[PDB]
Amino acid sequence: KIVSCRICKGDHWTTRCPYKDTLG
Ligand SMILES: [Zn+2]
Repeated sequence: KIVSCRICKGDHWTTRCPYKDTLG
């Protein structure tokens, strides 16, 4: 449908986000 990140809301899911440092 529509791809939207959950960390920066760019152009890529939350998995392929260039800032998935939210792993901890
Ligand atoms: Zn992102």
